[PDB]
Amino acid sequence: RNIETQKAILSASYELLLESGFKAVTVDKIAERAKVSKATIYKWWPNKAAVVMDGFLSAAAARLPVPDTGSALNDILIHATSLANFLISREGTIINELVGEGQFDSKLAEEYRVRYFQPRRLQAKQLLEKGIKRGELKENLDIELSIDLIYGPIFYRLLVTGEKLDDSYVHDLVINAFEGIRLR
Amino acid sequence: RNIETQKAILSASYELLLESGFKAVTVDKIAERAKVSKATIYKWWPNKAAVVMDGFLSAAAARLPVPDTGSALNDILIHATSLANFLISREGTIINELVGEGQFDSKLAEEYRVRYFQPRRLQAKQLLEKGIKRGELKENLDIELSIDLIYGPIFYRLLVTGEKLDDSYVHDLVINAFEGIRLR
Repeated sequence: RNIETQKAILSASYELLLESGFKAVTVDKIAERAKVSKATIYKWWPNKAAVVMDGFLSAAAARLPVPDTGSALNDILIHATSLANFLISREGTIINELVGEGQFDSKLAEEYRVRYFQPRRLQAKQLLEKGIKRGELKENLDIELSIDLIYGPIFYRLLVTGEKLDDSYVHDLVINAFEGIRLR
Repeated sequence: RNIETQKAILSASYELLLESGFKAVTVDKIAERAKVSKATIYKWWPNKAAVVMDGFLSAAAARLPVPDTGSALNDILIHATSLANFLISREGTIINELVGEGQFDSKLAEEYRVRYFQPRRLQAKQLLEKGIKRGELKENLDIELSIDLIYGPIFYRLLVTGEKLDDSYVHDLVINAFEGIRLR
C-alpha cells in the first residue's frame, strides 16, 4: 500500500548490497538504513534474500523488451543479445555475485530462480511458441530444453569461462542452436 | 621429485578444503597439516588456489574415459554423460563451490579454467574432430562454440537452475544440440 516505505526498504537493501556484499546484508541493517522496523519489512518480505532480490530488480533495467519480428530466429537473437547486454552491464554484474553466493545459500538461489531467471525464460518460451505455431521449428520441440541451449552457453560464459560475451558471440550461438552441429 | 612430500601437501589441502571450505584454506594451514614448510610447498605451487586445485584433481576421479564408438553423437553422449555423472558425485559437488568462490576470486577461476575445464573441453574437441574428418558434422564447424552448446547447458543446470542432471536429460541435450531447433 505504502509505495514510499517500499521504495525506502528496497533502496536501502540495494545500497547495502553494493556497499558490503550479500553475505553482510541483514534485515536489521536494511531496517536501520531505511528507518523502518523489521516488522514493516516482514509485511512484504520474509527474509533477506527476498528483499535484496526485489531491491536489485527494482534498481536495474532487468526487464527485457519483447521482439515480434515474425521470425523465431530474429526474435530469439534480439532477446538473447539484450539479455547478454544486460549481464555485462555494471548492474548485470551483480548476477555473478548472487549466483556465486547461491552455491552456498539455497534461500538466495530460490529467490533468483523464481524472481530473475523464470520471468526471462518465460519470455523466451513465448517467442519459441510463436515459431512453433508459425511452423518453422522442430517437430515436437522441447521448449525448456531449447531455452537451455541458448541460456546455458550464455550463463556458462558469464560464470565459468570468463570469455567475452558480445553481440557477435551471441549471434553465432543462437544460429548454431537453431542449425545444430549435425550436417544438414 | 619427492612423491611422498607432494602427496602429503595435496592430501592436506583437500582435507582442509572439505573440512573448512576454500576461503579458510591457507598455505600456512596446509604446511602445518602436511608437516612441511611453506618454502617446500612453494617448490611446486605458488598459491593456495593452485595447491587446492591439484589436491581436488588428485583426490577425485575427474579424468574422463575416451569413447571411440565411430560416431560423433554416441562418442559425445558418453563423454557428456560421464561428465554429468562426475558432477553429481560427492566429489563432483566441489565444482559448484569452487565456481561459486571463483565469482569473487579470479585467482581460483584461473586455476579451474586451465586445470579442470580446459582438459575436459580438449577431450570434447578430439571427439568432434573425429566427426568432422568422418564427414558427419556441419560445414565449417566452430568446435569451441559446439562444445559450449553441450557444456553450457550442463553447467547452467548444475550452477543456476538446480534441476535434475541425469542421463536422460544429457541424452536429450546432446541430440538437440546435434539436430538444432530449426525444422529439418
